[PDB]
Amino acid sequence: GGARVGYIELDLNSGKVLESFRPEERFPMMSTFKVLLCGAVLSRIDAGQEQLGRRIHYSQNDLVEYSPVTEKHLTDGMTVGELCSAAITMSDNTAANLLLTTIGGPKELTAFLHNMGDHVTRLDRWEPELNEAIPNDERDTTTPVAMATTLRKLLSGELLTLASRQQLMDWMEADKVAGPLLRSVLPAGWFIADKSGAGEHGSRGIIAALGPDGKPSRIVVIYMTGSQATMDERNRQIAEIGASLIGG
Repeated sequence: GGARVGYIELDLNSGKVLESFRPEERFPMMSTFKVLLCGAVLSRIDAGQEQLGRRIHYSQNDLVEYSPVTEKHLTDGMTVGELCSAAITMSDNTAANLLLTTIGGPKELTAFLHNMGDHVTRLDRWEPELNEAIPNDERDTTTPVAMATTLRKLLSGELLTLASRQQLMDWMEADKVAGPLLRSVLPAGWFIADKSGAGEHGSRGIIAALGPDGKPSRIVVIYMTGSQATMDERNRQIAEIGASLIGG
């Protein structure tokens, strides 16, 4: 439906690319960036520059649209760990902004990425503006291969400590708001750890570590933008691309 689609699948062990389509074209990251964000936070924790338990007190004025978890803790605040859980598992937008604030914002997330060897992925804006997805706008974009390689480094490389690696995987495993995507076509008993995104201009995307027997063995990154299709159809389209990668 006019969609520009890009995807890649990696073997998690070897890092070998198994299949790709437009892997080096830029797509709006949308909420998929929230995994990289918590990656940067976990890296700071590893370095002793941040604590998982540090409580962040925020006010009504910090709340942006779609903050299902953060809107419930204006009185007592939330820990860095809780915010990352909210950002990843619920796609909480205020949580994402609060975490960006802790690391120094989008430029620092981008710097984090640069420093781990990702010179492609860039965050420029905050929630909700980063979801604008203006055609050919390079702000807040990644490529399928850059995202997949970065996800793989975060989840299986020695970039994060064992504890942080597993914490990041655990948050993604607990994703609550990606049901109509890869989860809808996954065989029973399969492990999936994912993060989805939706943006303007018919943009939709998902990043995932997944595999049979309750263990991940594959990285899958799928982005689309420019789609004329309804949300249900966009969901099915990603799901179908995913089912093809998992199957074939």
